[PDB]
Amino acid sequence: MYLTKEKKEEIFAQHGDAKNTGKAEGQIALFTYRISHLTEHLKKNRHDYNTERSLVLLVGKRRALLDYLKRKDINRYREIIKVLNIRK
Amino acid sequence: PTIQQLVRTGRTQITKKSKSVALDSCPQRRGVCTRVYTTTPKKPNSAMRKVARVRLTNGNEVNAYIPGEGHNLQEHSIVLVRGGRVKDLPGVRYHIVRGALDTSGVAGRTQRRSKYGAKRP
Amino acid sequence: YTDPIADYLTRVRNAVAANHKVVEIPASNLKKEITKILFDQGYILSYKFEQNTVQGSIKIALKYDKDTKEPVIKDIQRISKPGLRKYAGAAKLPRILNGLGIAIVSTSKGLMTGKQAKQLNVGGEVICYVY
RNA sequence: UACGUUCCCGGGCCUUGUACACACCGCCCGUCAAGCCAUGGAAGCUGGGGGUGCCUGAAGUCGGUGACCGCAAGGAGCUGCCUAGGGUAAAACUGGUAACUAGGGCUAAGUCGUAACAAGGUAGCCGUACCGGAAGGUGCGGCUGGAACACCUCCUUUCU
RNA sequence: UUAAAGGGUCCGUAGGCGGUUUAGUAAGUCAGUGGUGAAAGCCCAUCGCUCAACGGUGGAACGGCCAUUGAUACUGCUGAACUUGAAUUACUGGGAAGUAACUAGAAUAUGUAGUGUAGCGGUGAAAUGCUUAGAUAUUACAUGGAAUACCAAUUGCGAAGGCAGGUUACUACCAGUUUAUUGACGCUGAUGGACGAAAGCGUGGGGAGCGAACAGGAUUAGAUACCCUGGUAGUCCACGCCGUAAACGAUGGAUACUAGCUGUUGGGCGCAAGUUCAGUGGCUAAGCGAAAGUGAUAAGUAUCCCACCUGGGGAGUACG
RNA sequence: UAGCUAGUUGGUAAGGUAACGGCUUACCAAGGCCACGAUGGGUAGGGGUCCUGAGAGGGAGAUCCCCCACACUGGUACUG
RNA sequence: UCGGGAGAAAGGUCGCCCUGAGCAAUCAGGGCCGCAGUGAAGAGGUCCAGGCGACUGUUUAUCAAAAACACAGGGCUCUGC
Repeated sequence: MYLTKEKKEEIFAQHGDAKNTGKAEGQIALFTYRISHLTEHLKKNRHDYNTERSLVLLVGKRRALLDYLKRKDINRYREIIKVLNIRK
Repeated sequence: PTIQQLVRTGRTQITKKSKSVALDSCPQRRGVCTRVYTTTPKKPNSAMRKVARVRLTNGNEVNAYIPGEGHNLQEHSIVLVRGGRVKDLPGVRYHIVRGALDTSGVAGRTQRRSKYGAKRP
Repeated sequence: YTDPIADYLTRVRNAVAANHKVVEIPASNLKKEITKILFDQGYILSYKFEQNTVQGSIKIALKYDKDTKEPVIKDIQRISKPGLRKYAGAAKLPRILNGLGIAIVSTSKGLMTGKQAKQLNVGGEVICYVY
């Protein structure tokens, strides 16, 4: 998960309002990006439990945000999971 | 502790295991004796206590203690066990009523006559 | 937090134990009502509702005697808790300190005392009690 | 003859540790040997209810037939479903008992050793592995819930 | 905490709890009314048996339930708003924080070559052991394995276990602050998942030193031990298996309050003094505690959630 | 004691019972319950009440009254 | 040894005619016949416990088919072309 300032600005502008670095949608997108870019490192470093636990923590944070969205607005949750390919 | 923990699983109340169990929760039980002998206390007492192996009517083999002095208690006699253990003989947890069907009372007893089954002189 | 009312009582109790003069508790409608009731009953000297905060502050002045201080607030505790809420009609109100202490009871009319609500024959929820 | 108190014995004071207090001539551990008590395992033996799968199925209600009684109804006689009872097969639960066998609690405190309690005379304990008549010994890791001792080799600074 | 009792540690499902303001309903909560809550029984009062027991009458009680009418302070639900909680982003930094791959020196062991002769080693003293087949000792070279003196410590990091020669790559985490951003998105968490010292197990390598078991020597009345000489598994590596510790701070995780003195680690503001956050030690006041002690990093005063305790032995034993 | 139920779950038409109803039959679908304890095992008639306790609670269900089940052990129907 | 044991064990129907539902098949209702309906022939007896050998397999043509030999697996030792 090599995250640069330009990469973060791009992943936030892809969801809109590149200056809005606190939106739940942008946070879920960033978490998904750095989880997909970390599960691959975990395939060549299968004995890296230190980063396996951090990946689990990121999954937990993303699930907390998804539960917040599910409890607040039922439509945005479906939209974000369909566009980001989450929830199985 | 926590009210939620108490709501989930409350306080467990125990059953308070009884004292005299081999008499079927009856005040007295009839029985037949098979071996009348004498035993020793634990410590520091020194005596020769008279006990009898009694087989109650409900099929229970117990050891009863003969109170007082003077008795017949042959190898086969109808006795009436009442209960009450002693802190000297390990195993004897019952007493025999003096003045019952076949057991004898006491002679020359004048103070505690209600016990030991003694008539009024 | 878990109980702003419990925190409001705990700050006062700790300041009384530490022999302070003023407290700067956060503000809310229920805390303001409790402070008004306590000032009307005569357990605190004065109270000020300080603005200029997103929530607001309550500055309360604690009362002690002019000799042998002996703080008048000896025991201020809660009866209803967020883990167990205790309500009661106008027949089961407590007997705090054998009629010498106060018991705040949130009633359908407003926030009253255990003795000021029994006359109105209204019930409600017992919030706290002060000796 | 006595340099001297480092050792042997006895006594005093301060601190320290103790599982001792009739007070170390203390307390206490384990195996083996002899009795009593209750509870497990085990080749087998013997039962008790309830369930399921089949066969047979009394009476009785309800259908079919009814070439025989009757003038019509209807009935006699066969017969079908349901179901108590009986038989059978394999399992499940549970009680009693059994050659032999493992461990536990007491008894008079028998035999062998002294493992722990003082720095208990090899500090103790925990997890684990191996070994030994027995308490136990040793290897690896961890703790102080251990005692006695318990301050230091460099002395002082430039952007390398 | 030391008497029985904090799970080895985190993540997290169901569940439990809910920062401020505001609008609506009135489910919980409160009040009134109607119905019911049989009789008998208990209690109160009053009458008849000469009193009492007993009997008659009345009230209260029957803590409850159904329908309906009100109040809206608190909890629940729906809607809206806010930033203090929480999270993200930007800048300064922080470390023995992980995985993988390279590399250096000291020391031990072995081998070759040179020199050289009678000892070497060990203990409270000895012996077993290696040695005239040239040991111990010394010089030079080579081979191989494990661990990293000084720095170096009540330092630092990690959820815990734990992490120490040097370098690189791939990650993770934390702290402070001028920012910008979302707006309760939070805490705990039974079943469950992951990690988890050492020892142990399976397969394939490696094996310098150490060394369970074992073999000799020694002490002893005996010595299956302490002591001495050797030594297999193991300790190491690459995939796995179990999931146990005095896994200890014998102290669960959050949040908020309540006196100080004195070091130190990483930041900010400072020309210095010094001040303010985030961690890490010592003394002690009040307060707690049976006492020892603890004491702002509480065992102080409160609230939420989880686990555990209920005399000793039998017993973490028997059965499944 | 972690899975249970196969007329079992719902529906469509008949037979029915005093009366609705898988109560029964014919057909279609695979449903229904379960950690807030199904299923299985042990025990037990239930209540007004009695004893005790400051109260909250705890322990029993004789005699009096109300409801349910049974009549040697089981099954079936008639009269009404 | 999770593959088995197992066709475990223990049971029910099978003929002819008619009707209906049916995808040909088959099923559901009735009726008839006989002592008997897979009416003849062909087609596993099963269970319990112990010894030996893991297993399939091979062996004394012409008196021994086995617990003997072999076997996959384990070990020691030799061998640098």
